[PDB]
Amino acid sequence: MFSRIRLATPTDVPFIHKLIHQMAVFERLTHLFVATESGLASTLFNSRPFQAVTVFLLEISPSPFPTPDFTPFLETHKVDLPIEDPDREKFLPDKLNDVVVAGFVLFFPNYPSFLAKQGFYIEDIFMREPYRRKGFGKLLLTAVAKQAVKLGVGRVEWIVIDWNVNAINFYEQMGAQVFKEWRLCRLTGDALQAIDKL
Amino acid sequence: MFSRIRLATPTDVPFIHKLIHQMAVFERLTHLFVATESGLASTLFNSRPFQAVTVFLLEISPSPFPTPDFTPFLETHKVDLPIEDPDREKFLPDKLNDVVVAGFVLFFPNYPSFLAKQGFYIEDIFMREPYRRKGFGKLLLTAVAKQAVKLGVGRVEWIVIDWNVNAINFYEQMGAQVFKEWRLCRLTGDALQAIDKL
Ligand SMILES: CC(=O)SCCNC(=O)CCNC(=O)[C@H](O)C(C)(C)COP(=O)(O)OP(=O)(O)OC[C@H]1O[C@@H](n2cnc3c(N)ncnc32)[C@H](O)[C@@H]1OP(=O)(O)O
Ligand SMILES: CC(=O)SCCNC(=O)CCNC(=O)[C@H](O)C(C)(C)COP(=O)(O)OP(=O)(O)OC[C@H]1O[C@@H](n2cnc3c(N)ncnc32)[C@H](O)[C@@H]1OP(=O)(O)O
Ligand SMILES: [Ca+2]
Ligand SMILES: [Ca+2]
Ligand SMILES: [Ca+2]
Repeated sequence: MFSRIRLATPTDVPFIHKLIHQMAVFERLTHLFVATESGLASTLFNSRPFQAVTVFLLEISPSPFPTPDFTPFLETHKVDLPIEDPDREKFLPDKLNDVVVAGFVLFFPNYPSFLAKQGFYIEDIFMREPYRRKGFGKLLLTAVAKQAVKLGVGRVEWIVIDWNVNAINFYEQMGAQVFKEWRLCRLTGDALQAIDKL
Repeated sequence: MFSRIRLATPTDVPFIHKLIHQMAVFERLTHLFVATESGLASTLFNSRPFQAVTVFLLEISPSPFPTPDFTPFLETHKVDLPIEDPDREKFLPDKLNDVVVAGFVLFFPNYPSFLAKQGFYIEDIFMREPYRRKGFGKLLLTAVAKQAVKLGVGRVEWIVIDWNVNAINFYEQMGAQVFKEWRLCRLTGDALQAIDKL
């Protein structure tokens, strides 16, 4: 079984939208979800890949995939027993070919200022449920890491909520340092508007 | 006293460099500090202000300051006592004017994907020690917030380490939500290089 990691283009926004929604449901944050296709198309592609928000999609096929600062990551391995994907038809870029979008990673440049250089921050990493625990999720993280090297990015960072012990353990196994003694701070859209009123 | 918040340009790199170093010393992370003037100049200005890494400087004068997309935030207040700055001469953009760089805030676009829209992430906010607890630090945070509104950015976020009770309390008082149940994750430059091999 074969996989491909590629940059997302505007025609992928339906898939991104659906993946983000699935993530919100999984994380119990559906009430915060206001994203739309028009919204995503309106904001995801205002800069070059890797200059700002950037998305890799991971696609799977039983067949080999046929062939700017980027070439798609190809990889192949075995899976023990057959995948059962109820949402398969919702994740088909081209309805002819047996290529399914199984997950994504959404990231952007951050700036660890002690290094005086850009890093990458991973906002989202998500494998659809039928495709978890088969070695695909590590390919997504590895893709971001390898890309970072290719562009001389110094560091890759993200956060995780401590109820998500499975993701914590995944990250540990991937060789990530995990620092619990940080707190996430936020001025919401409403907090900002209130501050603006001064 | 009079204050001004403005965008940093390349000629400010010495001040930024020194402020970052002061922050590293304060945070007990000097061993991670590898930033140089050439490094900062090489990375801080490869994109338009607000498209990527962006820096505001806060400057203070006993005299009023000189009369697209950004205009400097001016403000005037009173200080209970005269300020004693031992490093004054290291933070003078011009030398003609009695204008001193007292702090900065370094931030960039993030992407809260449930909003399908950019936010701002504040990496660093720092007032030099002579200038703390006099109402200047809030002007820095307010500048980022007001700018976010002006550009229709949805959210402003950052993290804080839980030994830093003073900063935690500052943020709370500024109306920020503070979520302790998150952990910071990191693949270092060495972790990446290791992932790149094999
Ligand atoms: C909240 C935030 O800000 S960040 C986190 C965002 N949310 C998430 O990522 C969780 C969403 N739910 C999911 O299940 C995620 O899609 C995933 C990525 C964790 C799914 O798992 P995958 O990534 O496919 O795991 P993958 O198989 O690549 O794991 C790589 C290897 O690490 C190891 N590993 C995986 N999970 C674990 C675990 N829980 N404990 C220990 N080792 C593990 C295994 O050796 C695995 O190889 P395997 O295929 O033989 O199991
Ligand atoms: C994202 C990051 O970089 S996080 C970690 C680094 N950030 C830091 O803030 C730590 C660096 N060390 C410092 O001392 C910082 O320069 C600062 C920002 C805390 C300096 O303080 P300032 O920001 O100048 O404080 P400022 O005078 O603006 O305070 C504004 C209001 O906030 C509140 N406040 C300020 N400090 C505190 C405090 N220690 N406890 C409670 N409330 C406070 C008060 O209401 C204050 O008004 P008041 O003094 O009349 O009560
Ligand atoms: Ca996320
Ligand atoms: Ca910082
Ligand atoms: Ca924590």
